[PDB]
Amino acid sequence: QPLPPARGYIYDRNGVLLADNYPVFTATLSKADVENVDTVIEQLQPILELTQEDVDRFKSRIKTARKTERVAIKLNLTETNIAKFSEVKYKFPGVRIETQMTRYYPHGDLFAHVIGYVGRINDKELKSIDKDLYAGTNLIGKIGVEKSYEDLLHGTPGYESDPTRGNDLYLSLDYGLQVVASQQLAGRRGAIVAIDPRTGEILALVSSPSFNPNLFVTGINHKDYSSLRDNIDQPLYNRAVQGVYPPGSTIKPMEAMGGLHYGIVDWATAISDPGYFHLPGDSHKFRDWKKTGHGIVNMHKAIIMSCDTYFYILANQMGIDQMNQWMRQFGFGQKTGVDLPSESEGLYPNPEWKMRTRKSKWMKGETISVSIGQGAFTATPLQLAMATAITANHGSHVVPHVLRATHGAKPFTVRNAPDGKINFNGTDEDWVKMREAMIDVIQSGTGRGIRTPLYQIAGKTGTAQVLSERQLDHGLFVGFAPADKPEIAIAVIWENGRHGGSAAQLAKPVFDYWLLTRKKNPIRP
Ligand SMILES: [Zn+2]
Repeated sequence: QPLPPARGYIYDRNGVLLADNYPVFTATLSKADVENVDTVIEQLQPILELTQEDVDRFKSRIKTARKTERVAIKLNLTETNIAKFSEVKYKFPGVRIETQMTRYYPHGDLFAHVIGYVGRINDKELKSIDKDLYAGTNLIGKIGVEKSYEDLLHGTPGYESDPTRGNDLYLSLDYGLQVVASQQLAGRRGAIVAIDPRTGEILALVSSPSFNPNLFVTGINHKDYSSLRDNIDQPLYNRAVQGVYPPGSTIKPMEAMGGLHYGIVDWATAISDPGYFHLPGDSHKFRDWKKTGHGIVNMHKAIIMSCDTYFYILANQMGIDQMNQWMRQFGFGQKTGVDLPSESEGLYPNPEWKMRTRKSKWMKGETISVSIGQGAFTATPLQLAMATAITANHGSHVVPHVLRATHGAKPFTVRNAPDGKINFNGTDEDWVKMREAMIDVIQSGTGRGIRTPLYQIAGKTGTAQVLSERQLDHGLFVGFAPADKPEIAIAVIWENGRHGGSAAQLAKPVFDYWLLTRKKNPIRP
């Protein structure tokens, strides 16, 4: 007799419950209790309102299952199913109505894109799974924390002639911060990631719009799923983790540090800005966002005024191979290594990539596009937050992660700290100077209008090129606070938000919640 284990709960950093189990009524039948099992299901079909899906799944498991095995026929029965079965109960001996545990998401939409959903164990999963371990377990993780920590959450089964519960997860995410971040993207497409730069802990992760993951737990009706999948605003899509955007001017502060590293520029190195750059012999004029230019432009001026010319000149000297090596140290161009499924690589374009994908050689014009966060350069909001955290913490590499603690019997190693330091040929002062530049983006630069009187925000705005709404430019903001001892770095992508200054507006409340509110009046359920 197998006794399947209780799935472990998922909490927040403060112990706010985000996923539990509640009991429901489930129609089981045992192979020991039923001869001629194939006929019995055809009878129970109209009694329990079984669909062709619910049916096939039962026969799938009962073949690959033991005797004392309790194979579920329908899960979380409706009051009607209970009644209709109850009427003819003793015409099916051995077919029991049993108290089994379903999965619930108390704040479904809020953490859908982090926690995800469990669902019924399909046929593909059955052929990859230890049948003895998942004996009498009906639900398995499909996406989010529920998939990425399936084993840790599952538990170990027992018997009678004692089962081990799944481990509890405490996420690094904060209920209150997740609420405030979600509020800002209410009725808007985009994404907000907050990271603790000291650790790589994700404090908030919002893709907008969201969805109810409770719809998926005990099957989703093809009506409800097709509304979500065919919806134009794409709510099932994780813009924070899978979504990739041109980072635009957000990547300039890090590329400037690359300038200092390779010894190409220093803080004083200035350029004549005519509002364009030309490559030797090339006719194509690569235009500054402001076609009059910014005059005599040093590093500080290039950051506060987002000068494209400074970075066209810097990148041309640096070259794509040295831009790859350097920018990849901030997380760009490969998976950040987050403990969630389906993370996108992004793309930092390189010559080897060009020779595989376009079977063409690399042209020095393509370097210039990449220098201002355009060309084929695409980044996840995850990547942009990581890069910001690394800028904030003076080059300590952090791995974005949602798992803070796990309590239970299963042993587990939890990352809590940075995994390395970038060898940087400048000094610690070069990171402090770049912080002051980024404070001045907020004070007297491109991100004016999101200033606070209680703490300093370092930041950098950007825009990205894509139904008179959906074709508008995306607004991007990266930043961190309190600037001198960073606690939180944020990346905002407001899809069709037009200006990075707009995206910055969405970050101030997230920063404010974390640094002012949460100590006195924390948002609780
Ligand atoms: Zn300029």
